[PDB]
Amino acid sequence: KKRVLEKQPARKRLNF
Amino acid sequence: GTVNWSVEDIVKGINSNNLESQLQATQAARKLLSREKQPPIDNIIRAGLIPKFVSFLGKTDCSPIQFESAWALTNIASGTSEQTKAVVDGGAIPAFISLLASPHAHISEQAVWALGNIAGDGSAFRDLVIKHGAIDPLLALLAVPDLSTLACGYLRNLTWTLSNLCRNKNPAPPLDAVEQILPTLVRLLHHNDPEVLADSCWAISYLTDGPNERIEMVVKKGVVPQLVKLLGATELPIVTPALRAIGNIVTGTDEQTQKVIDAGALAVFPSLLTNPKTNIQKEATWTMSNITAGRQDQIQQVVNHGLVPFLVGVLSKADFKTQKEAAWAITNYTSGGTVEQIVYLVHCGIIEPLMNLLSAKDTKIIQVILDAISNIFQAAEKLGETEKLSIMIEECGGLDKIEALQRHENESVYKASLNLIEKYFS
Repeated sequence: KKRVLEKQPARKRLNF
Repeated sequence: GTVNWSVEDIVKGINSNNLESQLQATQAARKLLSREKQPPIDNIIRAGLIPKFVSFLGKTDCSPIQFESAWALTNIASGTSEQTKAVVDGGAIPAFISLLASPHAHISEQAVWALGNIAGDGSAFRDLVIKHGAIDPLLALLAVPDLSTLACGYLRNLTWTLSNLCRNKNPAPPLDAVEQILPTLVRLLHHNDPEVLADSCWAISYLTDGPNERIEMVVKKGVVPQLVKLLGATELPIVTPALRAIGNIVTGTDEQTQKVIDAGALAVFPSLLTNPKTNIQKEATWTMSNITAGRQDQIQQVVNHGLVPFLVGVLSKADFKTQKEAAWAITNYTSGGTVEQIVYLVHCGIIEPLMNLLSAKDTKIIQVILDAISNIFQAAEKLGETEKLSIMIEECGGLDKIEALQRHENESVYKASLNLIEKYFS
């Protein structure tokens, strides 16, 4: 049967 | 003269009725919040400056103060959930959505960044931003014949904000919103910039993590070929999201898995199953296990690409999580495969490593291994060959592990080991 699991972009970013 | 200001001076300057004094105070606040040494976000919030920044966001005649307040609020919304909540409670969502159409590119970019930070908090603020109507302006900003005419940073920020609008679950993004976003997302997935590619590929991986209906939605756009092409990329930031998206896609129906296979994805797995990065190997083995849980023709396509020896190698030497995913792959293979395929398994040399893996504390891997060994023994029975398989499993030192499992805290493990011992070793 097909199972599920268990570098992503920052959820929030600070300018400088 | 706006560097190293005190919150007191900033408050006094913003509380004045002089637009220029307010502008210099807001610039000082931005510079205080744009430092790398833990900005004083809590101090700025406790001073009650967020409402004033939200009001400055609407002074069209003074674009500099708009830009400064947008920068400050973006940096405030980049922190904890409570700080982003304070930004949202100031009424910043509609103000930023209005600024999205500003004639100044830097102000609109700052608005895109702010809305992205807000949506990145979670499903609630994401859906709230979508309700306020940000998708239409965000996509209008990208409605151009060639994306290459846009500034690199502006396009990267737009891609990141859209990907955040595609992110998070419980609940997942609204279906109408996903339908509205997918065309531009696919147009970005074919861009040449590596950061845009990585972010759009992460967005696609988000959209493919869920029921098979969403996977079908994404696959109907014809992105599987581009995903496979990115899967063979040299840059890890592009390969990771591509592999994640391919894995999510193959967790669906057999027809979607076949769409993945037809695009040539398997031809890339010889290197993915030997990738030096552990995460790549683990997720590639997980994808392989989900593929071996498909139809028999799909198992045969796996065999034809020469991937069984790579699974044997992974089971022989790899991180324990990758080895457990490989054990799951072998179990699915044996559970759904033909007798000739289950025999090709042993011909490739799976017995010795699969048996050596039985001496592990993890119980689930032991259950999976013993199920695979039951299936292989049944395949042998079907050809009257159980005796030679038994001699093989006893030569490699496995029989000792099987009889040792007859005592084990878990019940199913010892029951299955006793079954095998009494059924194929007498």
